[PDB]
Amino acid sequence: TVVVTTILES
Amino acid sequence: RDADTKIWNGMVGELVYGKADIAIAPLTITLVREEVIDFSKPFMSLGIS
Amino acid sequence: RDADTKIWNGMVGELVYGKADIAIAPLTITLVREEVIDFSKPFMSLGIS
Ligand SMILES: NS(=O)(=O)c1cc2c(cc1Cl)N[C@H]([C@H]1C[C@H]3C=C[C@@H]1C3)NS2(=O)=O
Repeated sequence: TVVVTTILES
Repeated sequence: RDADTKIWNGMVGELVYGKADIAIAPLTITLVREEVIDFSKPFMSLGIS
Repeated sequence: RDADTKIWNGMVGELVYGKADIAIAPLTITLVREEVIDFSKPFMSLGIS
């Protein structure tokens, strides 16, 4: 279980 | 990085503060980010157009 | 990598076996090279042509 942070950019 | 309070905010600030383990995201590699977190070799080549 | 003697030749071999402190050179960042030595971020971009 790894937390993958990301942003919503198309 | 904030000028007034010297704290990182954003996905990088989340990575420094331990909330997030990795950032597989469209994040540009720069010098100030490289000082505080470690990047892989870049996966996408982009430029001003 | 040499054929079954597992010896790096060339500039990479000079890095692995202690001959050279650094390789400021047109050396391609490849996976098999990455396992043995260290690469900085790519100073130039290219393609097989
Ligand atoms: N146009 S080019 O191939 O001469 C070229 C290619 C590249 C340059 C700079 C130039 Cl001038 N810098 C980048 C660098 C900026 C950050 C992202 C990748 C490294 C660190 N590498 S690259 O994308 O390989």
